[PDB]
Amino acid sequence: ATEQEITYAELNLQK
Amino acid sequence: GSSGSSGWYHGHMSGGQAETLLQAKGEPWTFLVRESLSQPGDFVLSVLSDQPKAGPGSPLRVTHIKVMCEGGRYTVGGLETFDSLTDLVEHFKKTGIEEASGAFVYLRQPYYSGPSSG
Repeated sequence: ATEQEITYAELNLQK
Repeated sequence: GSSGSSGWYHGHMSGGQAETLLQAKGEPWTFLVRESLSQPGDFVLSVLSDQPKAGPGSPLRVTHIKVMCEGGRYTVGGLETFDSLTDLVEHFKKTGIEEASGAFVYLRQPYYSGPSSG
């Protein structure tokens, strides 16, 4: 509840 | 007066604490390495952007880039497994990091652990 789950960035590469 | 082997490596921290710490200092392009929370022997790269979330009076947005560790190496998104965080980070300190969206995270200030007091 009303937790704090920061989101991570999805960097971009050759993939 | 506390002269020894210092660095950016912190040790233990959560994506929730970083955003608070990094912002606390108020230094743009500030990166900090910390240990994962729910990931197997993994780490998290948190960098403070020089861009505010809202405007004049809001904290600087942070960027959490999941850092993968393969035995004794490190990588992010790609396979490029650096010999150590010192190299993986340094390389970005000069070249920088590119976020899917396009955001360019620059690391110039090696967020140091700091004397946890209070």
